Amino acid sequence: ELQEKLIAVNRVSKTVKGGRIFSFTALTVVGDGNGRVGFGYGKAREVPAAIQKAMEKARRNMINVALNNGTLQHPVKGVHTGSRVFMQPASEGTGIIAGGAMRAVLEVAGVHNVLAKAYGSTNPINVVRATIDGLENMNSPEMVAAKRGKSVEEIL
RNA sequence: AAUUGAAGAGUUUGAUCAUGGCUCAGAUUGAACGCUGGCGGCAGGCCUAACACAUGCAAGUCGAACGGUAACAGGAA
Ligand SMILES: [K+]
Ligand SMILES: [K+]
Ligand SMILES: [Mg+2]
Ligand SMILES: [Mg+2]
Repeated sequence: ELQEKLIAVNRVSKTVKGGRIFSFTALTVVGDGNGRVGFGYGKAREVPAAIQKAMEKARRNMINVALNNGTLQHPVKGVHTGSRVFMQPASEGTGIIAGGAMRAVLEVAGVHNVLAKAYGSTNPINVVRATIDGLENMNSPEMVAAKRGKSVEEIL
């Protein structure tokens, strides 16, 4: 049901009296390929435990995306920290034209055709947050019609 | 029918986020070099010395403008 993807594993370190203590971090995303997506970030002493913590957090933090037949509704911009991303709907057969971190998010969410570009910092943790922030704020003609007090047909 | 279009990665720190340069993956060429080399089609071939040039060839034609006859070819001797 849920597609899981491991985006990045990093080794971090803190210093103590006896020397350095290493640990690992894991960044993952989960999604149902139909408009739901979440990301999790886990820390542990061993890689497998870090990944399992991340998968566990991701499943509890999914948001909803209003997709339009495997693509976006309109161009969107997302921002988080140094990361600025841009995404655009594309025609069928285009595929996912996106960088590695944006690709994992877009794919587990069910986006099949999209043109994307990451500006600024490409740190994966912040690119994922910016991507999901762009998808979560995307509007559909339904909600645009509702808030404006108009029918969908007068919108399109 | 004739705008179907947009990917990142490495490297500063014990580790982090940012900033910021450097480096890489692409496409291209009147190319050159190294190794190698079967055939065909279409194109392309002094980018440097507007340096100096042997030899041959690259502009003639008209006798229906004209006086003519060097030919050679006939007509006449
Ligand atoms: K270095
Ligand atoms: K850089
Ligand atoms: Mg930058
Ligand atoms: Mg020349």
